[PDB]
Amino acid sequence: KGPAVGIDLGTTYSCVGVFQHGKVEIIANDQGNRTTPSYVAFTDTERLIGDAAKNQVAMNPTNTVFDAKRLIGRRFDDAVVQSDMKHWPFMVVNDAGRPKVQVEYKGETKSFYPEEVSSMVLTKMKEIAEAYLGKTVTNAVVTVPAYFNDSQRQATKDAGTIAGLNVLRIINEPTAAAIAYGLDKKVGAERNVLIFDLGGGTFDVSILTIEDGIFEVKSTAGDTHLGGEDFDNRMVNHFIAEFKRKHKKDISENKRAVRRLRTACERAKRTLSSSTQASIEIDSLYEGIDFYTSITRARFEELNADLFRGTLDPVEKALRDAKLDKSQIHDIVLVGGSTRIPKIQKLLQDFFNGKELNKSINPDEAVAYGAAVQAAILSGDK
Ligand SMILES: [Cl-]
Ligand code: NA
Repeated sequence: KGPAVGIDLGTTYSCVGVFQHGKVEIIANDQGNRTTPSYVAFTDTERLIGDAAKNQVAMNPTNTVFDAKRLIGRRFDDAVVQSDMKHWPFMVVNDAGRPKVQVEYKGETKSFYPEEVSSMVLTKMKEIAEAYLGKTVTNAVVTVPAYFNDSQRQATKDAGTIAGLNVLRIINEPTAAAIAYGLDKKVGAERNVLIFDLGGGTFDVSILTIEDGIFEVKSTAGDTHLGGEDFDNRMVNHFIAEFKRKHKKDISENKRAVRRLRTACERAKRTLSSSTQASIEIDSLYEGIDFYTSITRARFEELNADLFRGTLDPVEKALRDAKLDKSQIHDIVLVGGSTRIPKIQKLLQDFFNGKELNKSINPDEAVAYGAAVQAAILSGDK
């Protein structure tokens, strides 16, 4: 056996790390990207996984599957499946009580249990790991949300097995982010760690208590339908309105245009985490009309002000449920790229009366980082 890897199998993005020579290397994919969209797409000729899949969603919406994590371990009758299905452009069918995403692939109707979709994303993670390492990768730590029940964890293990991984352990994502920061290396009294996990699509606030390297999930809160994508969306609508004033065209119903605007907004959001201005640079957005514009950080925050403020409600709920005062949190760990947003960091630090956030590990890589650490331990190489 070679190096074991850690895999953040995320709702919208996935990430793989390897602990080598005393450090975690986050492994860039075949596109040079350190995270990989949790997307699989099926075309007339191929199965696309990750960036290729995400990049052609607007071209192929009904055969581009994402959010499999929302289905994994669930039954068709589940109210969550029923509700979510209402907003996916791919089909979800009932196979004798279990949901299957149904797509066209090489012109055939094909259906996949959620864990089959997820195994594909895990197969990608395994491949980019082997490409990077130049060695076989069999052993993996795979992460899941702390709220996952037995069915959801077993279904995630099933995904690993399908991908040919020996899944050393299913570990909670908040726990992974804590391990990444070495918060379980600590010796002594219980520490309460709030993981503020604002991903692309989901917002999770978890409070863990860690004592003697042992994790307890105290409470979980959040919004399963709030993420960075919601902020992108407020910019989309804003820029849709701007495009309409400047060009007197409404791009709303053009899915490709909206998608490329969305992508530009997603990059702008990212840019705006380090700079006060970001451009939207879209050649031929709509009817060949270019859209070169730009937005300030201030305007971005303004567009999203209620949603940013709203992230504090689950923090308060998590704290209520954990029976902890905000002052009893020892560590706030930021997970998810949206947590790089200066305004969110300021709202969070403000709520926590100035407390500095654990944010030194790329919030998007923190879970895989921790998973890679744990993998190296579970395989006996740390
Ligand atoms: Cl994600
Ligand atoms: Na993310």
